[PDB]
Amino acid sequence: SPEQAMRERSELARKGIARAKSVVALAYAGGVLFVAENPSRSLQKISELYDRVGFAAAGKFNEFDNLRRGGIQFADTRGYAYDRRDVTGRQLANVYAQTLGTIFTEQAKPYEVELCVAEVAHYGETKRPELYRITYDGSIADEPHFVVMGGTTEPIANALKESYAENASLTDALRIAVAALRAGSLGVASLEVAVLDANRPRRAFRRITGSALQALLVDQ
Amino acid sequence: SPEQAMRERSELARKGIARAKSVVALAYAGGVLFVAENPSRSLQKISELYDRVGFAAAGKFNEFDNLRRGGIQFADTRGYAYDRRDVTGRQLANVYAQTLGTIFTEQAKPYEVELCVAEVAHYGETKRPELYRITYDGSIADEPHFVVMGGTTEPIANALKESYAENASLTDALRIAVAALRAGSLGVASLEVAVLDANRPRRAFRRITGSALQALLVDQ
Amino acid sequence: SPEQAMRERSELARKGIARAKSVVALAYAGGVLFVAENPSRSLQKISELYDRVGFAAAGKFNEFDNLRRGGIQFADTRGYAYDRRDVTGRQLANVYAQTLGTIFTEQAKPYEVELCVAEVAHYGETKRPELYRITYDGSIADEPHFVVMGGTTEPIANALKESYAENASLTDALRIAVAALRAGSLGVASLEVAVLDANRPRRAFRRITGSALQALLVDQ
Amino acid sequence: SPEQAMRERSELARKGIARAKSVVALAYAGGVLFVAENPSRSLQKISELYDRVGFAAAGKFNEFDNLRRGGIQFADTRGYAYDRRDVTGRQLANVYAQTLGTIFTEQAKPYEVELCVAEVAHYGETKRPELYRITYDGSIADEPHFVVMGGTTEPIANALKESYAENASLTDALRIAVAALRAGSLGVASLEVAVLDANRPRRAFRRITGSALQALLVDQ
Amino acid sequence: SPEQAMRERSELARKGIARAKSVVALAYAGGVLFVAENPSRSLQKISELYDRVGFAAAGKFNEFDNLRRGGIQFADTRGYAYDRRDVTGRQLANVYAQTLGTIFTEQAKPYEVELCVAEVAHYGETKRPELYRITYDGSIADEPHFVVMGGTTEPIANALKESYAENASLTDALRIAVAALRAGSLGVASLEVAVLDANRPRRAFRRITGSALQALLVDQ
Amino acid sequence: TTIVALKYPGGVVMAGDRRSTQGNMISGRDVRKVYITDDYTATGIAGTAAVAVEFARLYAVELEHYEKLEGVPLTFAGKINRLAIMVRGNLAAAMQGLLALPLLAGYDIHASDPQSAGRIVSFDAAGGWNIEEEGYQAVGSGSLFAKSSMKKLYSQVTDGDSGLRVAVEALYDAADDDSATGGPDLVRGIFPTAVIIDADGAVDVPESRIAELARAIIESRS
Amino acid sequence: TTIVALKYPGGVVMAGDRRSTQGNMISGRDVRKVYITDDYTATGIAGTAAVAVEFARLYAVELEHYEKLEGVPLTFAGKINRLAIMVRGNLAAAMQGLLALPLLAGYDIHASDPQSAGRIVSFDAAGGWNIEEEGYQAVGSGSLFAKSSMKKLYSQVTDGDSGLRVAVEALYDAADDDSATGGPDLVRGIFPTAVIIDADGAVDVPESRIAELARAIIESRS
Amino acid sequence: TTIVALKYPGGVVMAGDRRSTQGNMISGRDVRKVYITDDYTATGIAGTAAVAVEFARLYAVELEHYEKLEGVPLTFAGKINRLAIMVRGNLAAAMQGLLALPLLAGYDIHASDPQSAGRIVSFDAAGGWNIEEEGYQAVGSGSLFAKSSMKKLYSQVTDGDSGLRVAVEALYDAADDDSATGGPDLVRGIFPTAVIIDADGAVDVPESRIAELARAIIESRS
Ligand SMILES: *[B]([O])([O])[C]([C][C]([C])[C])[N]C(=O)[C]([C]C1=C2[C]=[C][C]=[C]C2=[C][C]=[C]1)[N]C(=O)N1[C][C]O[C][C]1
Ligand SMILES: *[B]([O])([O])[C]([C][C]([C])[C])[N]C(=O)[C]([C]C1=C2[C]=[C][C]=[C]C2=[C][C]=[C]1)[N]C(=O)N1[C][C]O[C][C]1
Ligand SMILES: *[B]([O])([O])[C]([C][C]([C])[C])[N]C(=O)[C]([C]C1=C2[C]=[C][C]=[C]C2=[C][C]=[C]1)[N]C(=O)N1[C][C]O[C][C]1
Repeated sequence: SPEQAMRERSELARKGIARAKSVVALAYAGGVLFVAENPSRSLQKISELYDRVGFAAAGKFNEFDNLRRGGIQFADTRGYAYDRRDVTGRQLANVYAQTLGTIFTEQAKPYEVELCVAEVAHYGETKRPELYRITYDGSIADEPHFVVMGGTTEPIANALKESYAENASLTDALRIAVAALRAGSLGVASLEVAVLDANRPRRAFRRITGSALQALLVDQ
Repeated sequence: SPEQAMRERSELARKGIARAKSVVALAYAGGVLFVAENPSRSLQKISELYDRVGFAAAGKFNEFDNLRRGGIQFADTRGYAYDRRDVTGRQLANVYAQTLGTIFTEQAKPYEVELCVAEVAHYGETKRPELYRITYDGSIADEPHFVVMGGTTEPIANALKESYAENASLTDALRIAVAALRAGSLGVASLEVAVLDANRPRRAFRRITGSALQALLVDQ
Repeated sequence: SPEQAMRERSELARKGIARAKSVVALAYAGGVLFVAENPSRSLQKISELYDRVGFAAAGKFNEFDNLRRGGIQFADTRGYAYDRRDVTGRQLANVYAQTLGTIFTEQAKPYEVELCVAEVAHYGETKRPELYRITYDGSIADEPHFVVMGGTTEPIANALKESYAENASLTDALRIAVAALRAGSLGVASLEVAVLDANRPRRAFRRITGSALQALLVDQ
Repeated sequence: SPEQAMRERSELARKGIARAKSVVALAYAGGVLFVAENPSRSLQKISELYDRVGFAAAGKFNEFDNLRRGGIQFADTRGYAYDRRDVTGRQLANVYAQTLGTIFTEQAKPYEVELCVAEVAHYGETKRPELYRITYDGSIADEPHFVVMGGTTEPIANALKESYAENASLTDALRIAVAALRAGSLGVASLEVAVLDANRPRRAFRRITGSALQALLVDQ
Repeated sequence: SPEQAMRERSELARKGIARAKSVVALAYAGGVLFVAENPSRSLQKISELYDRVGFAAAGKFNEFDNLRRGGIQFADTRGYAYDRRDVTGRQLANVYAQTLGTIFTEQAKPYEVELCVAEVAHYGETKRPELYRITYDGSIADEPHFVVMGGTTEPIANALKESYAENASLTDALRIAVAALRAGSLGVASLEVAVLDANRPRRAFRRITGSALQALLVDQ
Repeated sequence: TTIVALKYPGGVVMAGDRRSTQGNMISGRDVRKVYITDDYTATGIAGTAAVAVEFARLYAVELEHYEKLEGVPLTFAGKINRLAIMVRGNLAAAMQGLLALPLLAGYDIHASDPQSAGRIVSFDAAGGWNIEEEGYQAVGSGSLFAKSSMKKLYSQVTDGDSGLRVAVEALYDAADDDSATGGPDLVRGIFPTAVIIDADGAVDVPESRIAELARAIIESRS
Repeated sequence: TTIVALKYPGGVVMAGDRRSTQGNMISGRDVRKVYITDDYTATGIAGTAAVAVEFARLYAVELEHYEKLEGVPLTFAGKINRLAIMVRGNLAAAMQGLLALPLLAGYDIHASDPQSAGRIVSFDAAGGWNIEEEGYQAVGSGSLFAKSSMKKLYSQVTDGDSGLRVAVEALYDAADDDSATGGPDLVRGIFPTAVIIDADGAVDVPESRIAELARAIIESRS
Repeated sequence: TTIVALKYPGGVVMAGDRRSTQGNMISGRDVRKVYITDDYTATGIAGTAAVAVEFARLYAVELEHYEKLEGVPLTFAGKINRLAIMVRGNLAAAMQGLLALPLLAGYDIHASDPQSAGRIVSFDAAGGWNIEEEGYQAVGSGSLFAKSSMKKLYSQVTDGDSGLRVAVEALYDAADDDSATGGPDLVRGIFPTAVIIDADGAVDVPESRIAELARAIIESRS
């Protein structure tokens, strides 16, 4: 039952995404903010890809960590083949949609993942930060403001549909985020935070560590 | 059940095409017009292939964008092997019919896409613009006036069976188009538009941006 | 059920042939006449193969156009390996029977096509023009007068069983043909016509264009 | 039934794990302690991987001993390619999760194993010892204090949730361990014990033999 | 039914083991004794592997003889790569467990065999002779005293649970063996006997022929 | 060898000798060095005979093959490129001894001005090519002498028959200096071959008009 | 051969002669050695004809191929890198005889100062490259003479038309010393070709302006 | 060429000239021969330009690539090993002409004594490497003269700014003897480039401080 077969695959994957933890990305004044609940100290859900492009995913770790590596692999080669400036993260979104697409068909069991690729304008330049969401079945869409993934999104995404301050501050957007995350449930300085700082010269990535994070974190 | 099996594949694909957005191409004075509803800023459904030939597709993005790339790959190579002038888009329609044909048989799940390849006479020359439609199963047909694909076609195609001005203007055919599109449903300057401008010297492709588009767009 | 399996294959194929348009080839004074209803201007169902041998088929385009190319590939190679005069079209009928034979077994879905290979004696020489019909399952037969294929053949083939003038004229045989074609159903100078002109020095193929065609065409 | 299929695989594996013997690792003052019941003299369930990283697994021996070898293989080459200092056991945890992940999909029958990779700070350095648990399906988690696997874990893991002395002694943690192990059931100097001695200069591995063991072992 | 599937494999194999003849190995003063009922003059169930390690198996001949050869192959290569002294038969037991493990999953029908690998200390050296049993499913265990395999084991193994003289004589242990074997049932000088003579300088293997055997054999 | 090509108002003419030499030893007196590749293309070939014949034979197949496949002849640009590739694909062989250089002449039925649709493309051992646009070109051991004579006699080119005589005369001039070219054999009745291309197509020039033209040259120079 | 490139306030100009020689034997008088690779890139090529033409033709395809695929043209840095790779990919061939060295000229529509968006990148037989930033560069048998003349004449560069004359003059100076370069043929009416690139794109300089400029130089030196 | 590296109490400085020569013919006057590989690593490269550029380019990508994948920078030992591997991976090419030798300078943020965290690692055509521990090292056609000058002037090294002057002076001393090294161009305003690394990271020394330091040496020697 080719048709019915595809529905079981969808189901299996979609469930796995639900039982997984939650991850959120959103656009703010300084660029893009990555916030995800992660009790682990080393198994990270958010990573750098290239100069101004960033990765974040929810789901079965070993699976998205794999895709993460692939992305880093693709980007670095691409950059070397052409120039650094020719990597787009729109590109990476396609590659991911392509890969996940094949997986959902060729692989025995589909990947239990949902991805987010985010780009934010080069140093001097000023451009609207970009966010891409790639689903398990290879579908790809670009939200203009914020992206939610993992667990129950409705309450988390709904909270943002209002709390989203168009041009928020780093400490304001973090506040808005962690709050909106708690809506689908705690939220202590025991999670994972990183940003795409558009103001950085070359590598627009920065992890926000423990102590420095506190100075921005939201009271619950 | 080999025969019954092929019926399920067809079904699966045909449903996917339905739930997807709508795209329309039509012949007009200046060449060929491409109009498709697309909220996304980056994920394009309409593309250039070669000098005088153009691509547009409705359905699962990652799938048609793949075919799009393949087309560009085929045309560019073919051109280099022989001459630029030996690429026909009648060729590309074949290639696509061949590929989608294989896929509908060999691949586990058939592609949920529907394609349109359009050619318009070289610069000085005058020739009747040509339109090709390739379906998911590898079937290929050439409409002489307009092609509709994605979602519910009847109301959109029906509206054209009357509103089609044989030798319309760029602004007139666009009006006719966006109107005919609304019939199967809005339609703001937040969609995707490009043309095969037969009047161009070499590369007969041109995207119509935001501001320039409004000066042509239809009142609803 | 290997036996019952083969019956479904046959079924699937034979239906596809039925729903496709109709094509007819017949022997006349000047050589062989190819006539098929084809609305398209570019997607041709009748083609040259080698010097004195010709191709025509009905069914799913992408499939027969494939075999068409293969034929041309085979013939040209064989010719260069030995001599131009060593290619027979009886050979090509074999090769097609072989290919379609394998396909009907090996490929998941069998080809929905029916083929006609036609040869007509070399320039000076005088020999009875030859017609070969290859079916989807790899079966091969040679009619001595005329070949019908695609759609409902009985009414079209029946009309010929009488209308066939053994040694007709080009304008007479075309008249007989288009008439016999209408029997299974219009028939305007919007179809596809070509001949194997045995009178030609080397390449015994010729397409009959639009204007020139009218001067021969049958009143309905 | 792709979804239902994966549940059978899980089940088969899960049961095998249960019928297997019990293995425990925990963090203590000196580094990490490895304790597992093993009547065999040669067939070991606990092994060294690289300088400061260690291996322990419960389940079907031939299966985990295979993964063990692979680990040693990976670590040794990685070290040689870069530097000894660049192997992390967080790395090995990934590799194992990747491997077991593929196996649970690709291999006919999934591995009946459960793994533990443990790292403990380099000589001079002081860092919180790390523990990783990799399940049969390729899932990966990092407990901060102790890891239980094989047989019925609840009563063994429960006993630890209380008896775990944060900064225990070698002889104290051993006491705590063998006691907690008996909770899920005896426990004589006829089993397998080894440690990651953070105080060692380079190779932070040490097996605890027979007579030396007694001097630390718990009265039942 | 992956779970239920593995149960059928186990069944098929375990039955084949049962209807096969019986083989016994046990530790005695001089090293290790191999005794198996074998009417055949040439088709042997007991063989040398390396210097101080030995092979014995019950079940489908062509299958174990294959593994036998593989062992000899592995041992000889390993020895030449490193040193003779680096071959352990503990090693061979692993390899055998690995192979039979794969076979029980990958091969259509699992091997109907059960193996015994035995090692006995190098010449001057004195060490407790070692016995390894590898089952059809790739499971591996090491009995300290004696190993039974093929046919009904309980009566044969039970007879040993008592008759086993810890440090028996060659003629005493043979007596004990042949008697214990008849308990699961005759037993004349028409069977197969060999020993791992720890007293030998290099190759610790020796077959016990016909006449020489009598001078040791047990009265029934 | 000398193969020569001329551009006149109507179209193009190509003519080449029939000598085949081996050392300084005549081993051929009737070689056909000029070929009608397709309806609007003639190709002449110099150098190693086994390769020259094979180039021509193979090239014609390729062009006809594209046509039968895609349904339309290649662009003239296309035709040029394919011959170039073929020549490059021989660089290896060329290097060892098997060198063979083609001259292409054709009528482009798609040129803007149908009175300038005549084309002469010369080719390079490495697969390079130059569309001549100077009215004349030659290839072969005697091409140097032909080109230079044909430099002077070019004004005389008025039409088909006019051009053809200059062609034949250049080939006469080549054999006059290049012992490997070979002029008209009256004693044996062997004469250079030629091909003409205009809007109507490519046609073999009958030896009659050539033999005639040749005797004219012989007598006037005599 | 000499190809030359100049940087002026608006953008860049590249111009090269049309001689093609073989030994010391003129074998070409109208070669187009300077190509418009894309809208903002002109590429000139020296050395082995067959390779030069192929470099250009292939390069252009590569650039436009990236564009059609990714939807955006390459960075100028990207464009440079690709050409360089291609050059290295020929080192084998170059070693044997098939040597060919490109000169790149372009206008970077993303440079900070749109009055310094002109770029000249020279290339290395091994795939190396140096962005010139000294306003002028040359490649070819006569590039040495051009560069040195163009050294003196560079102050005179004020604008497009201004730079263009210096270009043509250097090529005139090259031909005056390098017998393999070839100056303006008045008797035949053949002149160096050129391309100009500014914020508006790359455009073929009409021969009129060149032919004129040439006669200027000839008279004044005469 | 001459690239030079110095160890001072805070960290390390590396500086190299900008000449590029081809034969005895200056073909470059502003080459950037010293690169910041990552935050704590500077890498200088001598010999064949195409390879040197590519080493640097490639190496930096490798380091950054490990980081992004494993989440942590390589050990300094790791970083050395990788560069070494790369160099060996070029032995074949080096044998034929394409020779390129790197000099590594870094700050190991994990050194016991953060006043000795400065590293200088020299490299061997075969992939060998020796951690210098002698405070100074050089690579290139003039490295012999540099090392020798820098032998005498090493006592003077007190701090960053202090070491940097000795570096610049040795490069001055190199160009004084090695015609292929190239000293400071006052007429053109081109000076050796440099990089400094201390606990804070690696930073490009502004040409101001170099140009200044240069004229100091020029005047004092003058
Ligand atoms: B002519 O030089 O192009 C001519 C060519 C044509 C016959 C295709 N033929 C030649 O004169 C060849 C001779 C030749 C040959 C001669 C005899 C037996 C076999 C044979 C096979 C190949 C070629 N000679 C010749 O002059 N060229 C000079 C430069 O190129 C290679 C040989
Ligand atoms: B010039 O060197 O840029 C110029 C090149 C151009 C045609 C792209 N042309 C040349 O002068 C070549 C000649 C040449 C040639 C001539 C005739 C037939 C075939 C042919 C094939 C390749 C090259 N000669 C030349 O001087 N260079 C000097 C150094 O580089 C290689 C040859
Ligand atoms: B230098 O020796 O470090 C220097 C290096 C730098 C360019 C990275 N470069 C050179 O001096 C080279 C010149 C050179 C070159 C010159 C012109 C065009 C292309 C080109 C390509 C590579 C190198 N010359 C040199 O002296 N070396 C000394 C020994 O190593 C090879 C050549």
